[PDB]
Amino acid sequence: SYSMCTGKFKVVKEIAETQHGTIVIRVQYEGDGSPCKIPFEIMDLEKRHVLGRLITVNPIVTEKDSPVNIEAEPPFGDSYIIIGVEPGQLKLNWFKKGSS
Amino acid sequence: NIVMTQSPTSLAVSLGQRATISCRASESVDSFGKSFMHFYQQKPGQPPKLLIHLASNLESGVPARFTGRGSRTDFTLTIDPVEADDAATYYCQQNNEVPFTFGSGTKLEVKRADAAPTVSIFPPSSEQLTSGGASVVCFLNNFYPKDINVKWKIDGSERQNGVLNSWTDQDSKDSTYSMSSTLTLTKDEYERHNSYTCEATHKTSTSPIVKSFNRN
Amino acid sequence: QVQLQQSGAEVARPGASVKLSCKASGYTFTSYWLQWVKQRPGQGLEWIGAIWPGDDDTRYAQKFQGKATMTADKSSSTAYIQLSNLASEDSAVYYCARKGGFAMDYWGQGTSVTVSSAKTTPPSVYPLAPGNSMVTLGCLVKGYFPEPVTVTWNSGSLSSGVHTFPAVLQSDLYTLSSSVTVPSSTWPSETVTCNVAHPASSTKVDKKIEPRD
Ligand SMILES: [Cl-]
Repeated sequence: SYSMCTGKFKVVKEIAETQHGTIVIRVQYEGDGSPCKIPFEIMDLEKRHVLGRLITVNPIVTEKDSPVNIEAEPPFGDSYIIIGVEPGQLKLNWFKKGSS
Repeated sequence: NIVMTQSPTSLAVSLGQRATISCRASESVDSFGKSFMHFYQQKPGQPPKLLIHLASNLESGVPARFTGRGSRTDFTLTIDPVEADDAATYYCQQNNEVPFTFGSGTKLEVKRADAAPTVSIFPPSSEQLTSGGASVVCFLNNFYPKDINVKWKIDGSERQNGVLNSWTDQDSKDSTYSMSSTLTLTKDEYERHNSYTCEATHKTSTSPIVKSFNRN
Repeated sequence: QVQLQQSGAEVARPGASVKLSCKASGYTFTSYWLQWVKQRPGQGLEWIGAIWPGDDDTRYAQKFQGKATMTADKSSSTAYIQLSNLASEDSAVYYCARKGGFAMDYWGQGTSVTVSSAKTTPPSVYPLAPGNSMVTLGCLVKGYFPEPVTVTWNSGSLSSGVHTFPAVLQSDLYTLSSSVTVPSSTWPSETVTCNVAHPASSTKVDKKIEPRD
């Protein structure tokens, strides 16, 4: 029943595609109020619609200076992988090949 | 950029009543299942003070009389019951995206009982006169509402030029306003006239409050 | 114990630069964004940007990019803002604030910037003595630059019934007045003195209010 992290995140492992077409990322929390839920969302390029899905069940910051693994199923094509609140918010580009 | 539109620009609310102010975002300020908008209170001469974060979460230590509501684009701040120390300007802010933007602000006026000004007139001091200056000062203190007109008379003739006015902010304890009106003249013009009058016309009376002195 | 102490009011010539400071204490300076907010006189709030002192990351509002430069020093727990090629639109109060959580929870007291080619000048302080039950007295603080002045009565012993009016600006000079109300039984048996300070000209004037007669 944790609230969202208010601080910032650093990319420790850049987006990599798995053999299942999913993506994995590792981010490390900078700030306080942890344990806290990592704010995570996938959007279209216009930042108007939330897309895809988190595979990681409730990603929580549980350690000081240690990365947290996040796995997600992005939509096909271009999307933004958005992590953390503003002004530190990470905005990562991703392209998933194929169609449904 | 997101535009935060505050409504109304100003409002007067009676002591103990309920005050509701509105803030509309030009686009959704929601992310991660939450509303990235916050409410602040700014009292004269002070920095803004955070009241509510994420549209509805009351800051620690702030009275439960303040309530935030809303999601996406439509938000409100409620003050219930209104107290004297609530005399302030209220701002909404979004931080869902960069640049972070503020609403134009809503000034809250505390509506107390009408009170006539206590009027006091003061001749130029000897100190000022010896340096060729002549400022005639008039205080119009602790009145309600703020709307007042001051009229200066020199030997019964109205004088509009050389008058500077200054109003205090609404008092945080008694909810009144005070005002100073200064008529600056040359030592020469001051010395060639005798009767100096400060006339206040306030809602409290159809008869003006007239204070005066004779230079002699 | 969270505190943000800002530097004093400043005057700067048009086209010059200023560097303002914001000293933080009472929290881990490197664990929160330190943000800057501008307020023009009688106007609203505008977000300039934020700095993360832990790695010197910055986020600016585009309109301040060529104008403002944010820096931070880990060692002294101090954030700075440099304002360049100063114009009249830059005259404002500049606040620093900590983004403790979802929003700005702790704020500095603000630093006033006056963009002007006007010269520092001390005020003249004039007593305002009447020309029943309660008497109103006052002080006229005329012709000073820049703001502010501090006005007290009997070294702060008379605080109730005091009205210190916002200064009025005319011909590059500020003029202000202050009134005090006391019982008629107390004046002139008990002395009434206004204490006027103008820090920019290192002026401290004590003005005793004497009955005219
Ligand atoms: Cl913020």
